[PDB]
Amino acid sequence: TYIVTTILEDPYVMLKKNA
Amino acid sequence: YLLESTMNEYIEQRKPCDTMKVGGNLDSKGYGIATPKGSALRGPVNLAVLKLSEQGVLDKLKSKWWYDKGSALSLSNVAGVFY
Amino acid sequence: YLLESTMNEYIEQRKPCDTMKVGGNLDSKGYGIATPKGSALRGPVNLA
Amino acid sequence: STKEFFRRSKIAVFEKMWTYMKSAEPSVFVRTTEEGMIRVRKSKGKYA
Repeated sequence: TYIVTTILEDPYVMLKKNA
Repeated sequence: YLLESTMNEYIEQRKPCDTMKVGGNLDSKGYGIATPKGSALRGPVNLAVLKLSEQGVLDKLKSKWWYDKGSALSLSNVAGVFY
Repeated sequence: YLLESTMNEYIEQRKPCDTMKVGGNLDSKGYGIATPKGSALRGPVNLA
Repeated sequence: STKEFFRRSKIAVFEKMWTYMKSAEPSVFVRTTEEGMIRVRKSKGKYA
């Protein structure tokens, strides 16, 4: 398993409510 | 704020939607899946994106994540004659 | 008149400036330098 | 069946209607048809 690097940006990547 | 049209449209639809996109687009471009130069994932990722695009998956994801977000005169405007 | 944005812009910038572009662009494309299929000038023209 | 039809719908209009109904306050839903009938009759044309 390798790392898919990403960024926090709506609506692309969000932390779920109660992450 | 000068930002990408995609984020702009998304925000302009979100509550309290007190923002608005003004004018057209200053240019045209696109987002691509990146890989380190010389990667072994370069070809499979390209073909995966082509498959996702030709199968309507990207349009559906876009539509799901963007579109689905969605009297009497008072004393204030006649106070002059009262003054 | 439905025409290309570049020509529309150039015209709207010149007298008799009584014409104007309305709205955004219906699509996105570009001009290219063409050559006959199988021409050997294709590569050099692209690099140029 | 009507609530379940709206919940598992995939049509844009019906999905929009479901998203509104699920997050509407006070609860738009009712417990019986008579309840909805009286709600429309006593909402003075503000309940569909």
